[PDB]
Amino acid sequence: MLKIIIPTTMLLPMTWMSKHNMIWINATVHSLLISLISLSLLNQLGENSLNFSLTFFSDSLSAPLLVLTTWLLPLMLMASQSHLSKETTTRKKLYITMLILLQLFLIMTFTATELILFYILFEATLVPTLIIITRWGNQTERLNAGLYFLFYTLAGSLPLLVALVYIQNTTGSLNFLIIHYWSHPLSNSWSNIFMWLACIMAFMVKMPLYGLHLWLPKAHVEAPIAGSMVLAAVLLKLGGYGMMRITTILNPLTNYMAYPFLMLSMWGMIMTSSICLRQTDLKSLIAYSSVSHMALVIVAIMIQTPWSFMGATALMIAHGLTSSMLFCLANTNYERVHSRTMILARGLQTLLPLMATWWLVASLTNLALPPSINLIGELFIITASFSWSNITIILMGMNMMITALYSLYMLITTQRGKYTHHINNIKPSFTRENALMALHILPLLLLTLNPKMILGPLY
Amino acid sequence: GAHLARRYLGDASKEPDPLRMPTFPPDYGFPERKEREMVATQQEMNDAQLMLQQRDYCAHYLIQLLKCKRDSFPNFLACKHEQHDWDYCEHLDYVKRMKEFERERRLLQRKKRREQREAEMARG
Amino acid sequence: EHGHSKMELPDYKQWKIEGTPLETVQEKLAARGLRDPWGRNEAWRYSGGFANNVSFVGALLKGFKWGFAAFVVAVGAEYYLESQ
Amino acid sequence: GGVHIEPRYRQFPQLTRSQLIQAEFFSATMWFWILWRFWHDSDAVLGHFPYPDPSQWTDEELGILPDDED
Amino acid sequence: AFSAPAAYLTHQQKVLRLYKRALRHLESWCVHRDKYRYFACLMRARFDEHKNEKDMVKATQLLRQAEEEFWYGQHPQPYIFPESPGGTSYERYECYKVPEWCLDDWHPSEKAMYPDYFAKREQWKRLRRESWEREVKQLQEETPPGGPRTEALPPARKEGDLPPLWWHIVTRPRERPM
Amino acid sequence: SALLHSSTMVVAGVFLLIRFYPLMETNKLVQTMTLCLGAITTLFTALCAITQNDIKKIVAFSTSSQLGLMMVTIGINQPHLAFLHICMHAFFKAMLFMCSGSIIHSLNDEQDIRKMGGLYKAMPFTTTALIIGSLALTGMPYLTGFYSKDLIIEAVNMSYTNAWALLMTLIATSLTAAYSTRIIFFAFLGKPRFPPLVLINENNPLLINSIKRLLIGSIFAGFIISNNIPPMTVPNTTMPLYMKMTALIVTIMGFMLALELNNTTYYLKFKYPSQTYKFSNMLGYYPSIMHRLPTYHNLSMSQ
Amino acid sequence: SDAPPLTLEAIKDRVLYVLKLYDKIDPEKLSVNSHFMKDLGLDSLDQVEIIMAMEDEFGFEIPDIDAEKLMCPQEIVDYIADKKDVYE
Amino acid sequence: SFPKYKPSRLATLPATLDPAEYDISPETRKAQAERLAIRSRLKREYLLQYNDPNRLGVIEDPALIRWTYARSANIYPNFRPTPKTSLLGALFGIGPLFFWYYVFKTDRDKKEKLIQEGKLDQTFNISY
Amino acid sequence: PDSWDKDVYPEPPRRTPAPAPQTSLPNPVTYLTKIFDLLVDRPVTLAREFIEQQHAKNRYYYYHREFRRVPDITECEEKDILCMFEAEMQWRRDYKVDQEIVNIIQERLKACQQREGESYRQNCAKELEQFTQVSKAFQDRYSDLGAHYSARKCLAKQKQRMLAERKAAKEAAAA
Amino acid sequence: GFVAFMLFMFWVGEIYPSYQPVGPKQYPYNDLYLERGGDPTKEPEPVVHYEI
Ligand SMILES: CCCCCCCCCCCCCCCCCC(=O)OC[C@H](COP(=O)([O-])OCC(O)COP(=O)([O-])OC[C@@H](COC(=O)CCCCCCCCCCCCCCCCC)OC(=O)CCCCCCCCCCCCCCCCC)OC(=O)CCCCCCCCCCCCCCCCC
Ligand SMILES: CCCCCCCCCCCCCCCCC[C@@H](O)O[C@H](CO[C@H](O)CCCCCCCCCCCCCCC)COP(=O)(O)OCC[N+](C)(C)C
Ligand SMILES: CCCCCCCC/C=C\CCCCCCCC(=O)O[C@H](COC(=O)CCCCCCC/C=C/CCCCCCCC)COP(=O)(O)OCCN
Ligand SMILES: CCCCCCCCCCCC(=O)SCCNC(=O)CCNC(=O)[C@H](O)C(C)(C)COP(=O)(O)O
Repeated sequence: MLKIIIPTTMLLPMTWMSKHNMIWINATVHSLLISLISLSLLNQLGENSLNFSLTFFSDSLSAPLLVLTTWLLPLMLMASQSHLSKETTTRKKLYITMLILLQLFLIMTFTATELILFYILFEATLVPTLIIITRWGNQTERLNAGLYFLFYTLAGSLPLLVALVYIQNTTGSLNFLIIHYWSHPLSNSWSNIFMWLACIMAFMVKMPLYGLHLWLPKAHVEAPIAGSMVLAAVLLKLGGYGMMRITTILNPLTNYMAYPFLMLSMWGMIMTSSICLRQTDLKSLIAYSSVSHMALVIVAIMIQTPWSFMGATALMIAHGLTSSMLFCLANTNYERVHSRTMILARGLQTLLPLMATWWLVASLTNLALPPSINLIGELFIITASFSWSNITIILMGMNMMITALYSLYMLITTQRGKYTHHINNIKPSFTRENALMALHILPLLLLTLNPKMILGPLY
Repeated sequence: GAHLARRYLGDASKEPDPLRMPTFPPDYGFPERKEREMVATQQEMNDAQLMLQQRDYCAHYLIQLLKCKRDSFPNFLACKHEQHDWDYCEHLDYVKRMKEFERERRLLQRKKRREQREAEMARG
Repeated sequence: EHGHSKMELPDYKQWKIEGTPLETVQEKLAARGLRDPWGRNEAWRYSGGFANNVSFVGALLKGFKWGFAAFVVAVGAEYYLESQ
Repeated sequence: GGVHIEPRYRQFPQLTRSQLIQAEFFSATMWFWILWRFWHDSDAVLGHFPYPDPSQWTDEELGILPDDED
Repeated sequence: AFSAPAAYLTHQQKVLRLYKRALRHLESWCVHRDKYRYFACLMRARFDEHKNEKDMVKATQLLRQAEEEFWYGQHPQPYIFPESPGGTSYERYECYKVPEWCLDDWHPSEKAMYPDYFAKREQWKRLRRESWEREVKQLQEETPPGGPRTEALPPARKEGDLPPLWWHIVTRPRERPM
Repeated sequence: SALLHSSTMVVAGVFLLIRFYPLMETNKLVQTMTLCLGAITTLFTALCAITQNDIKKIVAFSTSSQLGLMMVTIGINQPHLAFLHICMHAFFKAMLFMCSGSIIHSLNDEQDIRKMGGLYKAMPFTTTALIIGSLALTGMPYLTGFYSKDLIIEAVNMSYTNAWALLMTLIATSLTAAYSTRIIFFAFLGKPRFPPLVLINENNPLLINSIKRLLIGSIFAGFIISNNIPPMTVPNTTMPLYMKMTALIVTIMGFMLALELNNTTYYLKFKYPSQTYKFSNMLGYYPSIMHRLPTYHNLSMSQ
Repeated sequence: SDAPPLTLEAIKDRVLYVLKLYDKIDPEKLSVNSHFMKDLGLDSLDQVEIIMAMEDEFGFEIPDIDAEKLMCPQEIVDYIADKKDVYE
Repeated sequence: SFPKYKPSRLATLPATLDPAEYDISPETRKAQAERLAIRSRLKREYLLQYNDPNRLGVIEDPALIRWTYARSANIYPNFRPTPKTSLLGALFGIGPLFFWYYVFKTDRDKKEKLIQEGKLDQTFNISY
Repeated sequence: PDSWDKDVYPEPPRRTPAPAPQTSLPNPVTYLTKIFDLLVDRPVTLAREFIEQQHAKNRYYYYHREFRRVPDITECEEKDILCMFEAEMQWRRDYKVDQEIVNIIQERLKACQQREGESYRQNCAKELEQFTQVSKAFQDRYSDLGAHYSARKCLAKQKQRMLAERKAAKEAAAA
Repeated sequence: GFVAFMLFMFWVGEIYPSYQPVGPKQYPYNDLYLERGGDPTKEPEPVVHYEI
């Protein structure tokens, strides 16, 4: 596993020793090479796992997330290249350092053979994200946003730590393999109920759950474009990975305890999809769409069936790519208009046709058009939930309809109609932005050719 | 249909219900009670794999119509005699079904009249 | 290649209410003391090739005569051929 | 791909003889087809097999005894 | 559309508008030309009976029962011209209308073709640059104090002057750009 | 509108029920629901059609009525006949849309029939093509619509179905004849009503060839396909004489009734419309209420 | 489309044609600049009917606010040219 | 007389059927005049900013900023706990959750009872 | 074709009729298939022959991996991790094999349904019964383990089912 | 009113259907017992079809 970790660490001295006008080129080239190296982890087995050492192991749940994490960094650099032009070299290097530290923390988090190491890195991801949000954000609300994004997380994660050490005092180990092989049923007791809650809520706050989703619109709207991408694409999936890893020790208490969270997610996907219909903000709309999709992923994980796990894995990967692309498109609009309001810049298909094509493809893949992997995950989760209970289909159909409605609403409001007359500073799209959208969208349509690569360890 | 009018605006007991027909034993009318005949056996009618609803007593003419349609293919108007034969066989089947309907109706009317006569005799 | 042939407008004195249902409208309007000031403007709709109309059944029977002639010719040929 | 025809301004538009002859030919063809099919196959509209009258069937063929045997 | 609106509609304007609407909807009801002509002269005769009416209270009582009568018999599916705000081609070509300033963002290789057009465009830009500086002072001196009361713009009064705020009225894309 | 929303895409749902006919035939409740849905759809859409002024709207409502008839055919457990109707309707409805588009283009993008008058002589090829298409749609013996629609009517009459469904199917056939003759009368027969500058022109080989290919189709395809496909269902060989002609007599009765009702528009008499006309013209008021009451009550809540 | 590119002369010709078919107007006394209210003694209703005639002749509809202030054939021609973007 | 048109929320009163416009008073005329004056002042400001050749970028609109700020960031500071607000929040935020919980719990209880008794006929049910 | 076993994927003898031309009119199908053969099948066959001889010029082989049998979860001590690991791996391999067996039976069923045409309800009862039995066995083995399934959970389910079976048999005998 | 009348009339038509003066269709081999479901090892009750 060190063949990926060491180059990521070496990205820092190279960035700090690079010439004042060659930081972006070096960082992009070497990040792309690191992603190419990380592609080798996709060769998994139907047997246990890829146990590299006592500290790091891989899995077909970990490998797609690792590949996405490595692939996201060059796109983040390419999108940050624009608005950091008037920045001093030291501060640009600091921004790249924050991105590299975030990538290293995520890489070490996703392997993490042990639960306390997983917790340490899972919280270590907080600091670079907080600094990025609160230092390179534009508005005055960023500070407030940062506070929310911090404390919510800790409010869920400090109990988890307690539970974790408690488990190591009883079981004797926190290794994932030993935990799986020596798992014992949880007696239906109040102590076990609160242990379940402590183990679960830390990851449910990061998805986020419908009741605990308030920090996400603030953090997404206020963060810079790279922060928004890393929040929507990878950081939301940490909670799903944690629940998938930790639900093994919670059986059979999950059957009773899952009802409140299942109700919250099944109604919150409808609520947030309806919220998306009446939104004056593009970033807020994309954030609420992310909330709805992760509510569906929460339902999938809670149902705890093989089809649920496969669909959840596919949906996390697909949503990461799609949400990052949508945020990039909105940022390209904002860098021209400087307002970030949907209704102001209109009729953009007439002025930027290729960007309109990118918008159409992104909206189609967010709308879960088959045979995209978005649709594969959606359909697998829906089938598993139907097997769970036949009345879920009503809520899922409502969610699908509202999702299509608000996706096409966002596309039509910005791309179609008549252009705003007084807005005259809309320059032709650059090669950088078009390449960014192409690099976002091509992996999705390539992955729809080989879905089993992102269907998880239960395939 | 006129039978619908007679059943829905008249009384129910005079005319049959198509769901439960027949409600009387076959040889209740006459005792010889000949059996319906079949030409196509199981094997060749399965081999021609006609359809489940097409496997009736008129199957043989359908077999020959299909044989014509397969043999003289480009001349799709060559074999018209067999279409007429199959139509005639289905016509005979439908006529027999109508005769069965009328026979059941007349038996029901006769039973009602016999019951009324018995009731009148008891009353007197 | 476009239609640049310098088309000239017809004579305005050509259009007369006479011979059209606009006359009948004028006669009914005179019985109450009224007159139409735009009667001649709409006369061209009844003047040229638009003067002669066709009925619904006539429209349905667009090619019945030729079809019937061909039908009888073909029937005669078939009758004279099969009788051999 | 057609020929040059100029607007008319309140007169009947110019007619090409080709379109008139084609339309008349197709209408005549349709009517000839209808008449030919009616002559050769008149039974698809009028019906070939007579509809039997249930009231004309005697009680002997229908299995009816004179109300005293059974 | 082109002319500026007024603060209110006078009585005669309302009467003329109702006459227009009633005639259009009667034409929609009466498909054929002779029938429409007959009923249109009848409606005009019914209109002109109260032409010389002088009581303004009675005049307001009139035209109001008339609007109610029109609303009762208003032909729920009236004929609309194709390019009118209800027509089937109202904004068909609005997607082909591109702003003039987009030409400033063209590549020099694109401007290499059509050189005469861009020369004339440069002349237009020079004219606009001078005329706007004249127009600002013209409008500032001509405007009443406290702000305008009607959104009507004055014409040019000098020799080399141009009408104030002319650029975006003259340089409309087209009615059918493509 | 001619390719997607008239003949190919819209039949897809019907085609879906044709794909699962082994399972549809083993359930009686779903069959009854399909039959009732088809009957109400065809009746309502024909009722809306008989009073429209946009030609494209009339043809679209005709398409919806035909889809309802296909659903009725599926509901009476006759899927192959529904497929045959799909195939014939493709031809003649596509041609009808071609003719409507030709009329629209020749009249400077004018779609209202109130502004098109005498086109029987002004444009003869479109006239004859649309006449042939209308005769195929209403059902003329031995045309392409005959081999499908006549069998549909016979099967519906000869089956253990709803009385209401049969009644609505017959009324829908009469209304089909009604809107066909409405289009003919208000687009081809009267005096011209378009703007004075005449730009009528058909002499383009593309339009003529495209229309004439579908003309040959709508004339001969029904016969050739019906006589070339193998038999897949038992026929209604013996049938009452009066009920054998019911589809016909309904068609002519609708023809004459709508023709007589249209001929009174020439009279110099005017009256305000009734409630039935208003209900039929505004599409049963369904698009109004259902596009204002739910959406608002949704969107408001969403905020 | 295949619509000939109408010109100012054609527009003026059609406007004068429609006005000359208006029998309330003596054709030999009308002119391009002839006023409607005073030079021709026409009512306001007559002016609106002329607006109907122009609308039905040219196939597009003039808004009431613009139409009610059109009193000469020349300015009607100019308005229609401005609407239709006529070069010459 | 004719049947009366009854306005509704989703089908408002026609402009020409209002009782208000027919009642004209000098005060109403002054109100209309000053409304047109405000509209014309705004239009003049916008057109002066719009026709400027030196102008680049977007003409910032205070009304749009006010609209977005009032819709998003002015809600909670102006919020007040009220019986209407408390009741509506409790209903719309709790009732759906408990309703759906009751529905799903009842459905799964029936399913569990049926599978316990064995009369569920789960043949060919292999993927879940 | 020798590429697959005929016993694992059985097929009927595939009897086909003989052409019986009742008319002298020449059908378009035979001429069309002859011209198709000449214009398509021959060049494809020649290209395949070239490719096959090129493959024959370079021949190499690969082998199907064989796995030894290992003590299963029943012969494992309560906390001895090595034997539990081996038993779990063996159980997962057996699970995959059973999945493939069910796949094979389903393929048989689908091929039957398509092949027998209009008489599939009667001519494919054997495959239906085979799939019913195999599905019943597979469902008894793995129906309700859920995610995080293990050999221990499967063994516990089997023990519960066999305890129920033993109790039912005892009650029936003692009824 | 239109929708409610439609629903009520469809229910009424379901309660009073339309059919023909014919008996049930007759199928030869024990109502096609062997080729509809199969199960040949049970020998069902034979059915005799009337000749008329
Ligand atoms: C068993 C024996 C078999 C033989 C049976 C007898 C033989 C035939 C006898 C004739 C029977 C009637 C035929 C004439 C139809 C009427 C035509 C007519 O005069 O229209 C002008 C006239 C008014 O015209 P207007 O307003 O002055 O328009 C001005 C211009 O003319 C505007 O004109 P435009 O230029 O705009 O367009 C003209 C257009 C515009 O005209 C229209 O507005 C059409 C609207 C009415 C005609 C539609 C009749 C179809 C009825 C379907 C009903 C389905 C159930 C609905 C249930 C609703 C529940 C509330 O008219 C047309 O295009 C032609 C109209 C259609 C006639 C051709 C086909 C109809 C015959 C088939 C009907 C039944 C026979 C079935 C055949 C099989 C044998 C079983 O229409 C009527 O007065 C309506 C008469 C009948 C309507 C019945 C519905 C009334 C419902 C009231 C409430 C009832 C209580 C419900 C309680 C619910 C509480 C829960
Ligand atoms: C804010 C947005 C959402 C945030 C996250 C919300 C999700 C967390 C909700 C936790 C789920 C429920 C907690 C406990 C569930 C146990 C089941 C219990 O509720 O049912 C009955 C329990 O009865 C009563 O519920 C007893 C508890 C009553 C006191 C709890 C407070 C109830 C409402 C408080 C909700 C506030 C949550 C947020 C706190 C800040 C069953 O009766 P009994 O058989 O005897 O108990 C079985 C359990 N045993 C065997 C261990 C004994
Ligand atoms: C996003 C913000 C939400 C915050 C998360 C809140 C949920 C977490 C649950 C609250 C904290 C509990 C931590 C428990 C740590 C696990 C250890 C454990 O479970 O062991 C139990 C310990 O169980 C407890 O002590 C629980 C006591 C809880 C004290 C603090 C309560 C905090 C508030 C609880 C109310 C909220 C409950 C639902 C919260 C859901 C989130 C909103 C057994 O103790 P022993 O004595 O060693 O066993 C021997 C006897 N059988
Ligand atoms: C199908 C829809 C039905 C519609 C029904 C409509 C009802 C029709 C009946 C209308 C009733 C009236 O006349 S309402 C009568 C209202 N009262 C007056 O009109 C008095 C003074 N009239 C004017 O001043 C006008 O402007 C005038 C002199 C006409 C022109 O002036 P010009 O010199 O500047 O052209």
